[PDB]
Amino acid sequence: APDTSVSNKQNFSTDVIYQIFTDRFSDGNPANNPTGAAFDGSCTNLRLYCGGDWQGIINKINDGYLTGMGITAIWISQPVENIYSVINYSGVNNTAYHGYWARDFKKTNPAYGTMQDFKNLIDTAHAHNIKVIIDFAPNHTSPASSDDPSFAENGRLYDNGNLLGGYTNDTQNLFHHYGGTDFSTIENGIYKNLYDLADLNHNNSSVDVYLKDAIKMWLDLGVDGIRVDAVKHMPFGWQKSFMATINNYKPVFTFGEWFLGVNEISPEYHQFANESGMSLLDFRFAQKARQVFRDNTDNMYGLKAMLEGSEVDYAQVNDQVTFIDNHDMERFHTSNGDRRKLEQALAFTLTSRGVPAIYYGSEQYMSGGNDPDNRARLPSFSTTTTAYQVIQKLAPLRKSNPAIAYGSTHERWINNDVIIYERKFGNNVAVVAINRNMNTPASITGLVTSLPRGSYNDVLGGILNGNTLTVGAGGAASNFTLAPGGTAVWQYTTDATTPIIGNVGPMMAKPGVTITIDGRGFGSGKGTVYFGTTAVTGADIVAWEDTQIQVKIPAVPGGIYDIRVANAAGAASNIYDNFEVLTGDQVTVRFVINNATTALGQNVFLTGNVSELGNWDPNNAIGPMYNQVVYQYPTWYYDVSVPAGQTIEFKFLKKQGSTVTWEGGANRTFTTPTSGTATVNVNWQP
Ligand SMILES: [Ca+2]
Ligand SMILES: [Ca+2]
Repeated sequence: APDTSVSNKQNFSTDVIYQIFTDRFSDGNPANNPTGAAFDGSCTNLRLYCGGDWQGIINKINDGYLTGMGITAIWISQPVENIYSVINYSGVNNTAYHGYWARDFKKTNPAYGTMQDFKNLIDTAHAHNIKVIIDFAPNHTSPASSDDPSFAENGRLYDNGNLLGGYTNDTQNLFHHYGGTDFSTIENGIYKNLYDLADLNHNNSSVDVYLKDAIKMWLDLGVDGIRVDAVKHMPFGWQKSFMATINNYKPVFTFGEWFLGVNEISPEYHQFANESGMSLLDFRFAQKARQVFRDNTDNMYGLKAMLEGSEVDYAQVNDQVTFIDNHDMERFHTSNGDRRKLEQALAFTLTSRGVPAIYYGSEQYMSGGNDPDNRARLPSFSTTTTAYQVIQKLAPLRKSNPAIAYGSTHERWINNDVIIYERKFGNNVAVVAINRNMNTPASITGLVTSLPRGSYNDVLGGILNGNTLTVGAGGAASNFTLAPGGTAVWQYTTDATTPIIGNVGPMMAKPGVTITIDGRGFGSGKGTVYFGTTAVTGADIVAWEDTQIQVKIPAVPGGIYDIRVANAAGAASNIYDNFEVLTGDQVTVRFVINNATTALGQNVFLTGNVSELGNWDPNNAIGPMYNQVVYQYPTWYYDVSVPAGQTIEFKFLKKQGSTVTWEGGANRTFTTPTSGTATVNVNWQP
């Protein structure tokens, strides 16, 4: 199938995502509405149910509202059954309108609909070439007080109707009982409760297997992507086994939310997007975009440096989901704000690298501060606002122009308030000019592009004051003035003759799993896929066409591989690095080591004889290990995804910068479980 087909569940760079809060978009069935103190039909109390549902989203796919905007994927609230309590927090009644307070991950939330309504939503969406991404929030169930079992539903977890346990009297240890996080350390934020949410214990084999079976069920119902909630608050080693369960079963695009603030650059966040097996909501793009286009706390050089930096720091930048606002920040449009600011920032996101997401109601200029004010019911379904038209004109280009879906980004002209950049993929080009200054024209002189000669019409049709670009020989354009608030997009598309890889998905899996490689120039006759120097040809290539190849990972040792494609004529592509072949299926094992005293700046690490453990190299060792909450220093602990069903060898080591101190003695051995979890508890061997 082509890279742009709705069936391509692995990669989303050719798509535009519309993020819907199901309750707040359209009540297409009022008989499923909550009643009593849980419902506010006027949606004036933004913490109660207003009544919006899956039949409401079906109705807006059918009548052309969402397809007339060119949206090709929708991201909806978590579909699973939630607690039914109305919780009063210091006066206000609050409900699970948002889907985050789960009680059964194997059944639907009846306010949104029945399982038949969920299947009709998947079928209607796909029949209209729309992909469906759902929230999944495995870090917790719901508000709970072990001291007061009558509060809310006491964090109870059920499995397809059957009660597994509650937060009070948790003799099975399904949940963590360490108090609540103060956010001071990454460790602290993982093992203590978020606010009052009953924190799931993924080291318990029952919780582990349950969540892994729950996600597979939703995969069986045809969802196309997963947005994972609170990834900074779950063990990284457990999320790696969770991604390995998705990818080795039915790989679909998965991305998580790790909030970053303005000017926060964090190593940990990038490490997560590069090594977890999932991508991130690109808060580094969003905060810088709001600084330049909304708040004017930085200018175009900031924007340039963020685009140039992020292409390097994210190993797979075409997989990060970009946005200018969402459910966790104030709406981009303000009361006293110019609409042009929103319209430009949206045209910027739609032509930028990554996977653009548009928060519902952006096309209707909704304002509102933080939660719950940014989740009002959307006021109108007008298809004639300037913003609806911008999206309508630009969102198609992700499907037709591979330079917008996969291309590199190149700054071509810049000053404090204008950036003109080029997106380039083989021979396909898109050039975008933006003047953020609303009252001063910009004189453009000396702009060189990669567009061939011709008079390129603005794809926006002049609605944000864009102009035609005349390009002469050598990509040089005639000089022009960019209007106050001017935004124009110019484009040229043709064939590549060369193989060029734009995206690969999944990026982590065991031998035998079919991966999807997307790009242009592969040709129609089946060529060769290289993993390292290993060549895969013939029957192991499941599908070959010019924009997409599906191929089985070969039986190679586990580790990090470079992918390359050769067309049938022997021409080879660019290298798509950092693919992780796993040793096999994964299980999370908790490693606990006692009596490992260290010095300031010295920390404990784990390594061993499989790739998942860094194959005995100190620079790739797992850690630094934790030592505050579940166990305390000098006992250190860590949850590590390791291959299932086999004997591994390993040793612990101390690292103070440059210096590595290995444990003495023989190597440790452990035979891993086939499913579930296990705990290794050993003592530092001098
Ligand atoms: Ca309803
Ligand atoms: Ca947690």
